Amino acid sequence: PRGSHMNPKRIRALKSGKQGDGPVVYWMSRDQRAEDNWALLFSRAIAKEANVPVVVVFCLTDEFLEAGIRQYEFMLKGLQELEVSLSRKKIPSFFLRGDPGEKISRFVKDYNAGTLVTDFSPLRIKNQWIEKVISGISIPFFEVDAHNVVPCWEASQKHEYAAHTFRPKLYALLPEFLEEFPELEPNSVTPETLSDVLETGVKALLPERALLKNKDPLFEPWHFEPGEKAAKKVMESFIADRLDSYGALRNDPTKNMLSNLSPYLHFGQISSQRVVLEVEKAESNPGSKKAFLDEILIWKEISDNFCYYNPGYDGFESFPSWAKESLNAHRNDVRSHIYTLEEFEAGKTHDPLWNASQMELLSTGKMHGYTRMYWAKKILEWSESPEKALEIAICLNDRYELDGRDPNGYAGIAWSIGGVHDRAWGEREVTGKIRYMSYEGCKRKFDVKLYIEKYS
DNA sequence: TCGGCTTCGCGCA
DNA sequence: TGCGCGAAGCCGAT
Ligand SMILES: Cc1cc2nc3c(=O)[nH]c(=O)nc-3n(C[C@H](O)[C@H](O)[C@H](O)COP(=O)(O)OP(=O)(O)OC[C@H]3O[C@@H](n4cnc5c(N)ncnc54)[C@H](O)[C@@H]3O)c2cc1C
Repeated sequence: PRGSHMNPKRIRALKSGKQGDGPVVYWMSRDQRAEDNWALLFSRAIAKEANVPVVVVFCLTDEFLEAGIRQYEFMLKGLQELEVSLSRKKIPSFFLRGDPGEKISRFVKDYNAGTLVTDFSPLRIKNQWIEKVISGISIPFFEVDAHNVVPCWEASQKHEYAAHTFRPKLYALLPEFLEEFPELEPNSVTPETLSDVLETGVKALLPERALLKNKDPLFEPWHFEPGEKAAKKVMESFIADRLDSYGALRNDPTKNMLSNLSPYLHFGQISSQRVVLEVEKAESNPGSKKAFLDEILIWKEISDNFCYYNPGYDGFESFPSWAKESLNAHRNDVRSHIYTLEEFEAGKTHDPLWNASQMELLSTGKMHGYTRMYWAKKILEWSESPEKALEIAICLNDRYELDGRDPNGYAGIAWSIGGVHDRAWGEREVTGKIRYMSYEGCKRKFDVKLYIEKYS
């Protein structure tokens, strides 16, 4: 569909049809940004070829009721900033409320749209909406991967067992799919309040707020400023100050040596391709660049691969055969501790290290990457069943992580509990052959006491 | 039919 | 802290 700096492998057709004489509609769901967005860039190119304007539509669903105010405010503030950014480029943005399968189909007919484009997400609920829209529209429907550097359907045609099998496939396609982004051209032709939906949503989620003993909210909203501009500042400071020591200190939660980009990456407020572009050009420690590029390229995009080819990604069925046989054999082992969902959520376990990891999650909304493995693994050790641990870990991860409800969350929890993208280890009680992590193992790798005291 | 597995624990400089 | 080894099942290059 036209374009010079435009790889057609990034786009794929979801429904054929006659191209109408109306504007091109970019159904924005996962990549909530204006810059470095192929889906918006593909939409603009199609609109330019048909001499029609491009418009952006965003449907706010009832899914926010399953999470907290921390995610709702982070997303909505960025949407307000994005609204002004698209206005400066003469691109109007429409915000609907309701079921996307019903609202997008009504919007496509009332607005007389000619072409429908959306960004890619391997989540189950995104696929259900697409099927409902396909059955309710008669215009062409395209789908652009704006979240991965190499399109998810292109990087592999099957579920990848581990990273060392997916790594050569991804890095071979980098010289083709790693490139600069063209500027978003403004519109030539021109043709609900987000402040009201913020107040309405906040009031709804107020009774479910995480509070301390004295009714004070646990969440500290100053650690991450939401928005496209604020995302770029974080990436700049990571390259300048932290990328040099990332390789040595990534597994030390006492040092803030991570990139902190996951909240922005999840909501799409910054493109992972942009970060990789800048990281590649940066002159820093060769070991740290390789370690960082491995996380944001290999392990990020294999989480999309995991969820795209396994629709039961959030279930015990998705675990490999050896892990399922190992976890089943130990179902009758006596657990040294059994905690309920309520006890885990309030950080009332016997392990001060686990409790502190939970307190980082409750208060900041971003648990450290190393402690997240220890966090989910201990849930498996102190729960009734592998199913209950998966359910509890997914519940606490989506409710409280800013980067939650993400394919990284499900694949990461799958790695911790079911050994997805991992291998077998020493046979143990309860967890079987799943990789084990101990408090004493953390003590020799980082100052565990300093971490505990920072979060009570 | 081997070789090596993100993110392991453990003994030893 | 940094390093080598143990302990485990399997993909994939042949
Ligand atoms: C049990 C568990 C739950 C997690 N929950 C989430 C989640 O809800 N949402 C989320 O985005 N990530 C989650 N992570 C993945 C990973 O821990 C986060 O990407 C990271 O901790 C966020 O901090 P950062 O962006 O500064 O990390 P960095 O070290 O700076 O990583 C750079 C980027 O690489 C990607 N990445 C890094 N580590 C991983 C990983 N292990 N798996 C997949 N991608 C990775 C992310 O996009 C991340 O932003 C989870 C991991 C585990 C083990």
